[PDB]
Amino acid sequence: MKPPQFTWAQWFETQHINMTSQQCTNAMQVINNYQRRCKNQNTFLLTTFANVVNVCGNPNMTCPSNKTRKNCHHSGSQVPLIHCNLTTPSPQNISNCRYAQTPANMFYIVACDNRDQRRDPPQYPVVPVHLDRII
Repeated sequence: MKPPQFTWAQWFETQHINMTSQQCTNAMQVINNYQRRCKNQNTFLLTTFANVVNVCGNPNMTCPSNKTRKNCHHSGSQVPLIHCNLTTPSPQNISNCRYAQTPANMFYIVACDNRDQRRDPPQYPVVPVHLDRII
């Protein structure tokens, strides 16, 4: 579920690339305030958006999440990341949700697609739209 003002690529960048704080509880407030609920888990890749776009250029592979999709690509190398896990759910006041954080170095598989014709910049014809899995 993504807010209407975001294209899938912009939402991917907001959820998985732009960690606004090195603390999960603070970083997650952005995502949660946009989604209007506390995400149970979320992974932030400590890499650049451009680096992910390059991964879209790697060979196509089956998405481990949706075995019916073939628009996934393997990162090739490990990247540092931070996984946030909800420790304190608060369905009445989402700004009070608290998260644990786990640093790691792993590979990732991303799904890519053609850019949003009207709203995504022409600079990147192919963009990441879903973080399918970290291995």
